[PDB]
Amino acid sequence: AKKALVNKAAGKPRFAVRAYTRCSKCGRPRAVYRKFGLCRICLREMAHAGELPGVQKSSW
Amino acid sequence: GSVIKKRRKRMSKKKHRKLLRRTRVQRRKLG
Amino acid sequence: PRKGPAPKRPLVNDPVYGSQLVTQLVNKVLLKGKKSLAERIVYGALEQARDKTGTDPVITLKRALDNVKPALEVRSRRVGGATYQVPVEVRPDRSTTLALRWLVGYSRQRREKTMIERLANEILDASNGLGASVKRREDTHKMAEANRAFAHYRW
Amino acid sequence: GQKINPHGFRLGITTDWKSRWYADKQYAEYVKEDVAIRRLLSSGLERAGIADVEIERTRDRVRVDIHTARPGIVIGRRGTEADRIRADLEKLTGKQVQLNILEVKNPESQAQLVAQGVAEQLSNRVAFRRAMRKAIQSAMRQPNVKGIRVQCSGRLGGAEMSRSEFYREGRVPLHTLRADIDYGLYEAKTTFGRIGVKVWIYKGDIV
Amino acid sequence: IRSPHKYKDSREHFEMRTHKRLIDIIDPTPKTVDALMRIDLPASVDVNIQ
RNA sequence: AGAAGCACCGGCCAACUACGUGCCAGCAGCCGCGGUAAUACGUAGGGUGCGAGCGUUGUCCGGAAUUACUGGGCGUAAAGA
RNA sequence: GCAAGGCUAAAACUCAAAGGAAUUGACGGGGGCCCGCACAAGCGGCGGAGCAUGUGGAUUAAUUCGAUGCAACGCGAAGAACCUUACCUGGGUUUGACAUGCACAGGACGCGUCUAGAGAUAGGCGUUCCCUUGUGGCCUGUGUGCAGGUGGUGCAUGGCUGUCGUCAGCUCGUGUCGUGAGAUGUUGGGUUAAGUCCCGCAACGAGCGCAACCCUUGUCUCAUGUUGCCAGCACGUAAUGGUGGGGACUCGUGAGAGACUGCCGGGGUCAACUCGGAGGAAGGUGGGGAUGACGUCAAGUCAUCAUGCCCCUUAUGUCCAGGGCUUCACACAUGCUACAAUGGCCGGUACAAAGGGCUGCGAUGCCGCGAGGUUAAGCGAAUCCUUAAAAGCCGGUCUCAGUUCGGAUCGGGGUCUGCAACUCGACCCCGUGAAGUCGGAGUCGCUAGUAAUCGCAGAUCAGCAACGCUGCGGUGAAUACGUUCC
Ligand SMILES: [Mg+2]
Ligand SMILES: [Mg+2]
Ligand SMILES: [Mg+2]
Ligand SMILES: [Mg+2]
Ligand SMILES: [Mg+2]
Ligand SMILES: [Mg+2]
Ligand SMILES: [Mg+2]
Ligand SMILES: [Mg+2]
Ligand SMILES: [Mg+2]
Ligand SMILES: [Mg+2]
Ligand SMILES: [Mg+2]
Ligand SMILES: [Mg+2]
Ligand SMILES: [Mg+2]
Ligand SMILES: [Mg+2]
Ligand SMILES: [Mg+2]
Ligand SMILES: [Mg+2]
Ligand SMILES: [Mg+2]
Ligand SMILES: [Mg+2]
Ligand SMILES: [Mg+2]
Ligand SMILES: [Mg+2]
Ligand SMILES: [Mg+2]
Ligand SMILES: [Mg+2]
Ligand SMILES: [Mg+2]
Ligand SMILES: [Mg+2]
Ligand SMILES: [Mg+2]
Ligand SMILES: [Mg+2]
Ligand SMILES: [Mg+2]
Ligand SMILES: [Mg+2]
Ligand SMILES: [Mg+2]
Ligand SMILES: [Mg+2]
Ligand SMILES: [Mg+2]
Ligand SMILES: [Mg+2]
Ligand SMILES: [Mg+2]
Ligand SMILES: [Mg+2]
Ligand SMILES: [Mg+2]
Ligand SMILES: [Mg+2]
Ligand SMILES: [Mg+2]
Ligand SMILES: [Mg+2]
Ligand SMILES: [Mg+2]
Ligand SMILES: [Mg+2]
Ligand SMILES: [Zn+2]
Repeated sequence: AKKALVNKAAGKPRFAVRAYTRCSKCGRPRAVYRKFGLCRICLREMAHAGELPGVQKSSW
Repeated sequence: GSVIKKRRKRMSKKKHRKLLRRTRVQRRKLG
Repeated sequence: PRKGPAPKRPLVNDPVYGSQLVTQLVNKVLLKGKKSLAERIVYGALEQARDKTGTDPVITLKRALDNVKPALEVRSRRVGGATYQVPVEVRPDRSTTLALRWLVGYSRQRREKTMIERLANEILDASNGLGASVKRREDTHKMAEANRAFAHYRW
Repeated sequence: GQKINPHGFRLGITTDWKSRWYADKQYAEYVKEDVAIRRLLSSGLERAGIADVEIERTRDRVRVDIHTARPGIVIGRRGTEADRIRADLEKLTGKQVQLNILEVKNPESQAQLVAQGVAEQLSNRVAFRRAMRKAIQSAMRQPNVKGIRVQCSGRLGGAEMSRSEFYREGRVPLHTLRADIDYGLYEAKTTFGRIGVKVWIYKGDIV
Repeated sequence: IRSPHKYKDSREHFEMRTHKRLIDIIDPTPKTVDALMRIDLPASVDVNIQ
């Protein structure tokens, strides 16, 4: 998103309820996971690149 | 599309005949 | 569909009654997946019936179904500037299913408290020839007979 | 687009994950610095022509494998730049690092390098209609290439309207799972914007 | 969601398999504890001692 | 030592980049340009063609085998009463 | 010429065309063959009610921006009380929250306290380890190139995506025909779900496509035995494989086998293939998924990210407190609950699958009607928790009523999270008990373990408007003669 906002998210805000998570790679504020710390698009392309382990597609 | 060439002539002739029928009397018979 | 007819589904013999029409009528009655409920309803209808019939209940239900079986329906078609209907013969497997579907539909709106004895008196009055589906039989029949004149369009 | 990643497909069928480790609780903060190390090694090092980067991490000892076109620049005067990137990696990860810049055994059949070569030449502003053809000729001189498809999209020479055209030869079955197809995509930088260069290279069914 | 914006009805599925095995060696010997400790495990495999 | 200017630079047609303007100003023979990145408008630089000349107009011929004697055509293109 | 009008026959003006043949497509209320829940036959719905949500509109100080037939509208947004936030009011600030280049100067910083809505401003403590010995580390102060921008342009763009459409087509090289655009190959007879294949032919071949290789489910063999299993023994305390114990079985998960028109009967040039059978768990592709050819829509995204140009620098940058993105005479869109007896309620009683758990799962016991509260065992999990699944069966009551339906609505009282619950969270108890009695024109989904119906789980997430989205399983249907019509 904005650099001031990614800095704010990386910092330690007061009133810990205020703390949230952004993308680890682009700073997207939405659709970000916790086990991945990584948003949906920047998880999709990373996993397609196979640069994060244990991930593939599925079919059941 | 050679019929188009006939349609243009048809329309021109039709309008001329319509004008003559509008004036087959002293509208045009005097002149 | 396009590639011929689709295969039908077999229906196994009933345990209570060595007959298939009970197994198929209960499935018609079935709604939302209460096979148990519909089955106890059908069985309760026949077992309530035998007291007022004396005859075997499936024999009575066959007597009813022979009454309410269609023969010739009124299937629609539009040809020119006006649509109309075509009298067409009904094959027996369609006819019985249509008849007992009418039975279920008009037993869902008949005037008693609950559907067990609703269907019960439906079965007995259809075996005696007086019911709502019974009168539908000979009104659909006469509607189709009044359009026999269009039977010469059989697709 | 409408084409999925062949790497995404054949990941676990034909090709392998770039990073192999195990974690349950600290995977998130391994990924956090994995993205950082890829930024680091992709920033300021484009001259070496990176091909790919492997990461291994096992109980507080990490191994960063790097395959590039030229192992010459990164090593420098017998370790003037390799140790420099090692130190700027140490101050980043807080962890002793076995960095291993190996090689790419041939930097002309390996996609993710064909794309950068074409892109750098586009930045040099010579004809992409010679670029793609010479990529074809350079990619049909290896013993093992049964097909290559090159696709470049963009303004492509100052055109006001973009366009995306591709050349190909041999067979490149992107719908075949038993097909070893290696994919590369690089963003050529030029005076009028950015040009997408994507290359698929087919190297046989499987060995 | 596949698209960066506006398309709900197109998705992708990504999954994780973690495979578990046990061995349960029985016979304890003092000279093999060090042997168990000195094992070059592969990179993606993790080992616990109970 | 007293003595050079004119026209043009998208194709015909020989001769190109930048800045100012942004369907406006405007250019133009033709087909077209300019609606935010103009080799086509204004300016600058460069260049080309000329040069005491260079351009615009008008007139005529040519290209026009588009009045055909040289040297044309008429089933469907204009053209068999 | 009776007339109708015919014959002869201009110019002004205006345009850069008008035309003729042929090619490729597209289209036709043209023809033929065919396919698709396209129709048809059914099942259940929406449009009616209330509510949730998005959108148009409106209003406001702002109601951020994008998405606008299908293919925008439970969409971006897989979680707006703060934050997110891009919006507004105000309090500040302004080499900045953040990154690097150039000059002069030496602790940055951390605890705790005061005021202030907070941002921050101030007392004062702790204070430069490192030869700030010019050299090392960092930092502020003063600047100076900047940083920054969710500011514009998706009609300058890359990347990603939708859509026709998982429709079976799209093409290419050599050769040939034609002045040429182009054509043939790719047409013709069969066949297939398929440009799938056989026979002919100025065609000969190849590629992207279809198919298969991949995953999941459906059977069997070998090894395997813990946290999984209990057939023959022993123990069984409270009978909870609890224990010793065993590889029988399940199950777990590794390797495999099997399905390939493989075999027989009939038809067909003996072809492609086709109908029917034997064996087989599965038969002609076993089912489902992943898969989106060339391209189309100047389709969407400059707001994931990157980005060519344009734009601000005491402001569009930036920090903080509030309010707004949740408003409301209306309109549309997608859903949940209903309008009951195939049901309401009471009680008893069975049968799962898939997932989650250390910032945690909370077994038992006790308190409270309940949400919940407390002690605390065990469990990073085939161990323990989640967990009792719910619909289902049995018995009793209710008896067609705006009800022993419906559960919106309101008052009162609360729990939990979160500094904080009014704007604007969820859950619980009592009383109150609306609209709604099956919804017009019109319109939607669905062909089998499907519709329908019932719960369970997850992502996001402290909490959650979770009825949204993605998954798991219980019960479980009726119809499809067929292509006239849409
Ligand atoms: Mg395929
Ligand atoms: Mg010239
Ligand atoms: Mg300009
Ligand atoms: Mg000019
Ligand atoms: Mg002149
Ligand atoms: Mg002449
Ligand atoms: Mg002239
Ligand atoms: Mg001539
Ligand atoms: Mg002649
Ligand atoms: Mg003529
Ligand atoms: Mg004649
Ligand atoms: Mg003509
Ligand atoms: Mg023609
Ligand atoms: Mg034609
Ligand atoms: Mg047609
Ligand atoms: Mg279907
Ligand atoms: Mg229908
Ligand atoms: Mg409504
Ligand atoms: Mg909006
Ligand atoms: Mg939806
Ligand atoms: Mg807010
Ligand atoms: Mg576009
Ligand atoms: Mg020729
Ligand atoms: Mg063809
Ligand atoms: Mg052709
Ligand atoms: Mg083929
Ligand atoms: Mg557009
Ligand atoms: Mg738009
Ligand atoms: Mg911008
Ligand atoms: Mg604020
Ligand atoms: Mg909103
Ligand atoms: Mg009970
Ligand atoms: Mg109690
Ligand atoms: Mg009961
Ligand atoms: Mg109630
Ligand atoms: Mg009412
Ligand atoms: Mg009623
Ligand atoms: Mg949650
Ligand atoms: Mg949160
Ligand atoms: Mg289900
Ligand atoms: Zn991201």
